[PDB]
Amino acid sequence: IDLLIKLARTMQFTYEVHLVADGKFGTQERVQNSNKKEWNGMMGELLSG
Amino acid sequence: KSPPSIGIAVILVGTSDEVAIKDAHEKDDFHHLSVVPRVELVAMNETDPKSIITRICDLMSDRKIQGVVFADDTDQEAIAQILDFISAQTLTPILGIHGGSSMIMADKDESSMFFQFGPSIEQQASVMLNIMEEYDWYIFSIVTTYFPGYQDFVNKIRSTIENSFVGWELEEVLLLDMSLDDGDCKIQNQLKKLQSPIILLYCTKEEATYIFEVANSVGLTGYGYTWIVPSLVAGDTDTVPSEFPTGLISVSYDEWDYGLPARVRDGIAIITTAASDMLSEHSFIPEPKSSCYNTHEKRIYQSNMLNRYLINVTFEGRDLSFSEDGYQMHPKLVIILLNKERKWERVGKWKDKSLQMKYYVWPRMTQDDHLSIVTLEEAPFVI
Amino acid sequence: VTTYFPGYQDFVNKIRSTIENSFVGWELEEVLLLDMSLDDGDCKIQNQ
Amino acid sequence: KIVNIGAVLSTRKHEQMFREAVNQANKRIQLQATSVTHKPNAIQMALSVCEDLISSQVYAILVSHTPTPVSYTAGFYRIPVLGLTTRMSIYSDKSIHLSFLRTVPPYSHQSSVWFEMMRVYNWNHIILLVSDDHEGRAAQKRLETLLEERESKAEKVLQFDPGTKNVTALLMEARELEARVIILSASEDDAATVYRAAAMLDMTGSGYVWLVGEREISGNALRYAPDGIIGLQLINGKNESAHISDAVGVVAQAVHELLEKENITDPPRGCVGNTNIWKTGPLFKRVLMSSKYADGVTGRVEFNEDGDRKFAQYSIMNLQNRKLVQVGIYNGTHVIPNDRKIIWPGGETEKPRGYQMSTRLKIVTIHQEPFVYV
Ligand SMILES: *[C@@H]1O[C@H](CO)[C@@H](O[C@@H]2O[C@H](CO)[C@@H](O[C@@H]3O[C@H](CO[C@H]4O[C@H](CO)[C@@H](O)[C@H](O[C@H]5O[C@H](CO)[C@@H](O)[C@H](O)[C@@H]5O)[C@@H]4O)[C@@H](O)[C@H](O[C@H]4O[C@H](CO)[C@@H](O)[C@H](O)[C@@H]4O)[C@@H]3O)[C@H](O)[C@H]2NC(C)=O)[C@H](O)[C@H]1NC(C)=O
Ligand SMILES: *[C@@H]1O[C@H](CO)[C@@H](O[C@@H]2O[C@H](CO)[C@@H](O[C@@H]3O[C@H](CO[C@H]4O[C@H](CO)[C@@H](O)[C@H](O)[C@@H]4O)[C@@H](O)[C@H](O)[C@@H]3O)[C@H](O)[C@H]2NC(C)=O)[C@H](O)[C@H]1NC(C)=O
Ligand SMILES: C[C@@H]([C@H](O)c1ccc(O)cc1)N1CCC(Cc2ccccc2)CC1
Ligand SMILES: *[C@@H]1O[C@H](CO)[C@@H](O)[C@H](O)[C@H]1NC(C)=O
Ligand SMILES: *[C@@H]1O[C@H](CO)[C@@H](O)[C@H](O)[C@H]1NC(C)=O
Ligand SMILES: *[C@@H]1O[C@H](CO)[C@@H](O)[C@H](O)[C@H]1NC(C)=O
Ligand SMILES: *[C@@H]1O[C@H](CO)[C@@H](O)[C@H](O)[C@H]1NC(C)=O
Ligand SMILES: [W+6]
Ligand SMILES: [W+6]
Ligand SMILES: [W+6]
Ligand SMILES: [W+6]
Repeated sequence: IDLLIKLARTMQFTYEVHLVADGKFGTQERVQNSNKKEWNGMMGELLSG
Repeated sequence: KSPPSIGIAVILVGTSDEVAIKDAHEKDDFHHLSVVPRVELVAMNETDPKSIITRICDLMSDRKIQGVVFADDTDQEAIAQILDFISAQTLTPILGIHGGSSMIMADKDESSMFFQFGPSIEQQASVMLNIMEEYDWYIFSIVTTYFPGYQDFVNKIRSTIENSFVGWELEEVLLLDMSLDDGDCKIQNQLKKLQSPIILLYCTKEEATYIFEVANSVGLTGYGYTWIVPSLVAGDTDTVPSEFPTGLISVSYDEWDYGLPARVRDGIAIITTAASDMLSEHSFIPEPKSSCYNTHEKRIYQSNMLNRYLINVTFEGRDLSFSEDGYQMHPKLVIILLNKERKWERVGKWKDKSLQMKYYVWPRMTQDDHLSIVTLEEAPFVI
Repeated sequence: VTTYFPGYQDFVNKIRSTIENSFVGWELEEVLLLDMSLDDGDCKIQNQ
Repeated sequence: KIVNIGAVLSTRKHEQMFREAVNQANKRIQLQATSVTHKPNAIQMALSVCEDLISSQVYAILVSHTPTPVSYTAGFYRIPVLGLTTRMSIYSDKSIHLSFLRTVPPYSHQSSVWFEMMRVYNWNHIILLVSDDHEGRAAQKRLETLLEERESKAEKVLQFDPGTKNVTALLMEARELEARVIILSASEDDAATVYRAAAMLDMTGSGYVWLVGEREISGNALRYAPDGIIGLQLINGKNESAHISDAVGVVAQAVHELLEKENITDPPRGCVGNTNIWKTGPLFKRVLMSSKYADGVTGRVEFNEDGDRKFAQYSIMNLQNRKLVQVGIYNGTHVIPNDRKIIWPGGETEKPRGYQMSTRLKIVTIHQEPFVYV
């Protein structure tokens, strides 16, 4: 958090901090059908925009 | 006026018992349906595009063919593809119940109403993997051609492997191109890149002969190499090419327990049950096109609604339903093995997601490279 | 890579024994022998 | 020694053109021209293929603008088909169309130009919009291929159901992304729907770049297409006569090369009772795929691994004051800007920068014991 404050101090940008929708970090896993590689976790939210 | 009669054309190609077929399709009179089938058997010699298209279109021009039950004695998947095309253009329910018409066709037309009495490529592949589990054949390679469904096959194998704690070893995946010639010895090299003792070959029978020939030229048909193939590779168990290796495991339909008249009767039952379920849910049935020359004008008048009733048929306590892609949901499968007598022998059975093999240990030739070793449980040496 | 042209054994052995008796990290990955007395319609040479 | 070539063409005039091209090939074994016009439907078309063309033992079949029944029917025997004007990507799938070549590139190859255009303008961050059908997915796969042949990345890929008239959701999905460069693949009527929504969503003004293909600047799609759009047109792409001429030259060359070999069998004649493939089919096909004709009326004719025309040239076109203006050409590997200046969709005439960084960056974190207390 303090590091994010430092980054906001150096580079001026507004931030909207939020937690992960799940409880994991970011690991790739198979889809429910058709076998599609999909990341779950923080990266799952980062890749989905 | 009177219970409406739907026109179901039963097409038989080659040597077939029309008597036994008609005696098993007219005897069991069905009154549990809101419609009664008007079965009309038709014979046909040739299985070329023009002959099939002409025969079917004339069969729809003469009588009101609401459904078409198709059967042949050959091993031509092109039959099934042609039937799918006809079923797509005319929006006519077609059921490939036997022969090449029963050979699975992946990625059918969007408006196709062509269903086949056979297991899906994914399902066959799954059965193959189950066989590899039953005899602990964890290390294997896959060889497929450009035939429609190779992608679904390989992807099914991969999807089944990844989500498993079993030590699978997929060494090589070959994509043999049969569209061109093989004078540059590309296929020979690809096959020469095979190291696995178990090879899963996916292609047509005609292609399978060539691939097995080249593999024999390289040295992959002898002992120490076990080939496993789907249904469209073996096909007719009474017709075995010389190029086919002895010890070739294959997943086929239970033709012994599932006879041809039973197949015809089941198909007719499917079309009829679908028509009945449609006439009791929307009180109408799509008018049979009496011409293949005006299927471009009355296209906005023709519908693709019978599918949702064709995909879901329960008959005589048996679930003869299909899938969206056009394959049987719960097919009775049989695992056959090519013996030294160059004949197909049933060595396994697959039913209701259950695999029952004939032998516990797979009968391999006791060569001078195979030994029987005994061990005693002793930690930590033998845990 | 050699053919059956006389000398090829002298050559391969000269290499092998120069290598063997050296404190240098030589690495001989492959030694091919090509039969130029037969046609090359089976693409053997190509695969070598 | 008589090698028949077939063709399904638009008119008797083009038939006479085919005939004259074949006659010229003979002038420059002797060929004879045999042709018909398109049938009203696919079944009649297949039957026509058998009774009129394959009945004369054609080594190959030229097809102009739904070649599908002809590809299926001829492919049954492995008789090669040469598409003269079809650009649909579905004909590039060897699984479905086993022996199909074409003298024009598929729509999706326009992506290569798009890629070169990104090089031509240093667009490192892009949004891709494709229709959720075969052609759209083909274009997506192809561009992702070009982007992951050199680390380049797609900021997002959006897909829409064909025939959907309100695409506002998708475009709002594209507003939230940073990248202001937008690539589109869609049919005419869908191009129209996206252009309309886009404008109503004010995405056609300053800051936004729109890069598109040929279908998205054709016919009705032009009627509502925003100004400053960049698009492509296949050069000679609509001259059926030229492509007939070139196809006939290539096929004649291929026939003669094929007949320079040994153990050549003839193709099947009638359909009735013949269910085996033409044994020399795959080899004849190999010959076409690897044919080379340097002095072609439409430029240099060669085929790639899918049997698609390679080294095609495209006009790079810009819509200026509702008029289509040529701003450049795509050759084989390089973009060439002409003296006519590009007018972009937006403010001024300077090339925009598709990298507008948002001031609000949604930072995400996870509850960890020593670093992030919640
Ligand atoms: C073209 O595209 C634009 C998009 O840019 C369309 O504008 C969009 O229209 C939709 C539909 O009207 C707007 O709705 C969102 O819709 C959802 C879900 O429900 C709506 O549909 C239900 C059926 O699926 C229906 O039952 C709903 O009606 C009940 O509930 C509402 C209250 O939600 C009540 O008022 C009704 O009486 C019904 O009891 C409803 O019609 C909805 O949940 C969304 O709501 C939340 O967020 C919005 C802010 O975004 C907020 O205002 C709401 O109060 C709610 O908290 C929301 O309404 C959508 O907003 C439109 N989008 C835009 C950008 O305007 C346009 O209609 C299309 N036109 C054409 C011609 O195609
Ligand atoms: C279609 O039009 C194109 C114009 O945009 C043509 O491309 C041009 O082709 C010419 C002729 O070869 C090139 O000029 C030469 O380029 C070479 C290569 O050096 C450059 O590229 C290498 C990598 O390959 C790179 O390392 C260098 O830094 C250079 O960038 C030079 O060696 C020569 O001296 C000479 O300059 C043009 O560079 C090239 N333009 C572009 C933009 O690529 C194309 O040839 C035309 N096609 C046909 C069929 O005529
Ligand atoms: C394309 C091949 C096939 O898919 C295939 C065969 C071998 C392969 O290695 C790979 C693919 N087909 C296409 C359709 C043909 C049937 C047909 C003809 C006319 C109308 C409708 C349908 C029959 C052969
Ligand atoms: C072809 O069909 C006709 C009747 O339809 C039959 O008389 C003939 O015997 C058939 N051909 C063969 C080879 O059996
Ligand atoms: C299939 O038929 C059964 C018979 O009752 C019905 O319950 C089921 O809903 C049907 N399935 C679908 C998908 O309609
Ligand atoms: C083909 O059409 C184009 C027009 O776009 C032009 O080259 C000419 O009219 C035609 N070429 C030939 C050689 O006939
Ligand atoms: C071509 O050669 C092959 C032998 O490899 C065989 O089919 C036959 O000898 C020749 N074919 C014909 C049709 O004569
Ligand atoms: W002369
Ligand atoms: W002369
Ligand atoms: W002469
Ligand atoms: W002469």
